[PDB]
Amino acid sequence: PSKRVITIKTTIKGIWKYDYRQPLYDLVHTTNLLVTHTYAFTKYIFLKELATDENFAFNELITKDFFVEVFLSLVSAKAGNSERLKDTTKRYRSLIGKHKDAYFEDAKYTPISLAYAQQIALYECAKVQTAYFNNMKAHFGNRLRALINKLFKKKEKVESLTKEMEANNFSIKEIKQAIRKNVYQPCNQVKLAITKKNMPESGLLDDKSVTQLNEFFSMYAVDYTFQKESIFYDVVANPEKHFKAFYKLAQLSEAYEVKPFACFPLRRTFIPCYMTVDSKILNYHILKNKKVLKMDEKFNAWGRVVNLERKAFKSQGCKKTLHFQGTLETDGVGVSILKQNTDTNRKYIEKLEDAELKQTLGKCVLMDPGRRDLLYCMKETSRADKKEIMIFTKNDRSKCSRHFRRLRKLLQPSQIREAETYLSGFATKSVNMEKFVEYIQARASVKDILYEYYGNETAKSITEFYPESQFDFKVDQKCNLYYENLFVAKIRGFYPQPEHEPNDITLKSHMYHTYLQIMLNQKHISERLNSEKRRKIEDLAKAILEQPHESGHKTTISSLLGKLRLLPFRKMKFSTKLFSDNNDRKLVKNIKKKFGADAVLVLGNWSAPNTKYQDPTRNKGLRRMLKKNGFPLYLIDEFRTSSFCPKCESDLEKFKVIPNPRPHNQEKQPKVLCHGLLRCKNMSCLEQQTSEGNQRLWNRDQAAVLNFRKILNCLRETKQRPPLFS
Amino acid sequence: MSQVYFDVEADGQPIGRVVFKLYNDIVPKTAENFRALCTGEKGFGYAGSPFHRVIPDFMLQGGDFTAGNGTGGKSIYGGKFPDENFKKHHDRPGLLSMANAGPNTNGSQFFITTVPCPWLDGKHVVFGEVVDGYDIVKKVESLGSPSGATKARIVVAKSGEL
DNA sequence: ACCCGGGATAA
DNA sequence: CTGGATGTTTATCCCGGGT
RNA sequence: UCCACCAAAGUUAUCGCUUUGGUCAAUUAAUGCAGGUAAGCAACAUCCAG
Ligand SMILES: [Zn+2]
Repeated sequence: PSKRVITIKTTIKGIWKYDYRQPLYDLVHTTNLLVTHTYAFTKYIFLKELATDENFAFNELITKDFFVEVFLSLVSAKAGNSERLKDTTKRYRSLIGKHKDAYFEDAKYTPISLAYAQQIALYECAKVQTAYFNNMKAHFGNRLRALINKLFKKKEKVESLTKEMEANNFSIKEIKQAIRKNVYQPCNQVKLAITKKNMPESGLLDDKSVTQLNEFFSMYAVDYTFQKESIFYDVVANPEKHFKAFYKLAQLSEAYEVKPFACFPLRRTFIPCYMTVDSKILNYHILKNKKVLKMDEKFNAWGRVVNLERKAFKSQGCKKTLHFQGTLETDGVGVSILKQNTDTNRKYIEKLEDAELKQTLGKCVLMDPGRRDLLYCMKETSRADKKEIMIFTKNDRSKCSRHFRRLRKLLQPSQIREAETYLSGFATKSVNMEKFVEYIQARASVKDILYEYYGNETAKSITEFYPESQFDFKVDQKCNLYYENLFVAKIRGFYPQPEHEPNDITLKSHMYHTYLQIMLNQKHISERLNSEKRRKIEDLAKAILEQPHESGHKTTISSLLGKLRLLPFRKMKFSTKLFSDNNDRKLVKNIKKKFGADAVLVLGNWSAPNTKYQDPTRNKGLRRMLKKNGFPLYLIDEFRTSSFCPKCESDLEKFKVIPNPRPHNQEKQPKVLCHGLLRCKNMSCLEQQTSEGNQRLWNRDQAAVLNFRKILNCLRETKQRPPLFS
Repeated sequence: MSQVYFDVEADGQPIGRVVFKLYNDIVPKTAENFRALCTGEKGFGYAGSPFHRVIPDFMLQGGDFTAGNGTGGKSIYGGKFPDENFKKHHDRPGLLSMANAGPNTNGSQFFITTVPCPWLDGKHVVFGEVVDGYDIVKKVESLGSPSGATKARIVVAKSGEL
């Protein structure tokens, strides 16, 4: 039978026993650093070997075994039998030791004692190898083509030829043909020649380009030939023999001032990341057990730390054939429970057939994907006096994500932002030895503080990031009690009040005590305060009751409570996923209710490319989600669909001038032409009112959906696309 | 007009009883919700709800039987119910009215007025008045503070209807 | 003498 | 913030140390 | 370097338009939906690219 894997998300606090929480937190704090050092150390070794001897075997070292040795080199342990080591293992360890001493001083890192780290190394390094393969497979050919274009000087030749023909006043017809004959076609021939490892015709490239090409080819073996006479296909099929060439390609790109790209994957994020927790890892690192854990006791050991009676852990899927195999991932806050059913032993609407298109009558919904508006849905039965229109805006989905980002950028301590700015000045993606070493030193200079700030959720916090700061409570219109940013609770009985602002200011201090009592009783607030601070806060609260007029007590309380101001970044990350899932289900509910349960969706062919000044949009993942929910979805061409008036097929134009919709660009530009509004030029389109003359006004999305309906009706009647929209 | 009686205990010592009379005919939903909470036949009620906000010479407040800090409370109709009308006004001392956090935010909390409150008209729904035990109301009021925090801990031990 | 951590390799 | 590629473990053997 | 949603008027199917009536969980919470409690379902991590 086939195999599939499903994952269920949850939280540590909900399934993890309190007694075993602290061991897990330390384990993540250790694994995260080791993995990060493994990435940096591995790159450091390669740049040391490649920058000193071009005869290095970098191509042969891309294997899980080498990464495991690198990961273990950072762990101090009692060495076992030495004669049982394989020759490959000895060579890898010797190579690692060749630079181990230098790297530690460069990175200012000390070995960490972590017994039973074999499994952790295997999983983390397996991911490392996967990242290395995927990174090159995705961008090897893409970057090679860019380098070839730069070597051919396509931009320079096009500019020179275009300007030369401008002096001769040649038309676009001649210019676009001369450029094609003299630039594009020769470039294609050069690419074809390079694709087979053979040099291009002499004279097409300058001496420097030819020398660089020879240097690039020297990376490969002289007698080696690309499979199927295609370098691009060979790399995908056999990437094992192109890593060194990929590095040389990156070096050439940097030499030509091209934007640096990360050839060697690196973990730059300081927030802890998810790590696998195998049964053995749980047995040794978490449970602190000191003996072998057999498979039969695997479930018993797991049940000692987590509750297996929860629905999340129990069987799932059709026929309850999916079982939890004692494997999961966690980053200290979130948990991913994996389930598998196997043992651990190792169509466009135009091209639809008659049997389908003719049976969709009365159930087609037209969707126009916009930029600011994610979707503009209109039902085919809509009329002017019957508006079956639905708008799904970008604000609805990005409400939570934008809110978290705003909170993070406001609560960032001055020291943290300065450290981030200083660290960001170094180009990590660069392959230069000097620059990479400088980045390592810069990162290591503030690695401790950054980890402490971002690890405030679980790691002990000893440094206070908000000194000389006074905090006070406040209440909004909805009677929500906010402590600077902390949400305490909603005071449902806050409106009843006497005349505002009594002359006795000291009464405000007494109100602070009431707010403190409303705050210290909150579950999420009490759990974040240690016993000693809570006792001191209570003592200060008692003093405030006896001596409200003294502001020193409030200042001390604010200083003690400054810990709570640290944001739980991991929880925000988990909440972002929940909000996205809720919005996706929210969208499904709206589609089913607003239009119908068995509605058929028609979507445009626009791919929504990512562009500057335009944040991402849902174009590709949306189709997968809609098809997963079971909504019949079909694609329709958008060619000139919004360029004509639905009422009379006349051309449309933009006429209103509006202040720059993007507020940050208002300073740069007062007004810009309207985006989503159009009017019909033809004067006969509208039953115009008297004395002024007028024309029908349309929305860009509204016109598009109306034209989509016209195409749908024409296809249903004759199955031929209208000539106007073809 | 249904009558409501409360037993008030301060610092563990009973201090008296207060009797309220509700304008059920004028404010049906609020009176019904108040009656249900006082009876306690639904497994919950004012039993144990303290007076968390008492301002001397101004007002008494209470009815938080879930948190006892002015943030909790619910209603038989759910989390909140819409308002009904303002046929009654805070024109006399001792009037019993609902404490809320805005339109349609009424819950279980209530407040008792000790002086005329013309400014509160059109904001809070008045649905009752004190008919007996006004001396106990003054006694409870004397224990309040300008900030609303009571000098002593006052809790309604029992509630009922008559 | 006789057994316990801890590492290492392997399918 | 969105899109794309690849995973998602458990036995068996040997020794310095301890007793 | 900014922005929750429903609907009415300007209005003609009228804009990152103006005025209105209404909606609410705010959150640094919770694994989510779902059915009125039990039932049934729900792919996660790493890296890279913009
Ligand atoms: Zn027209």
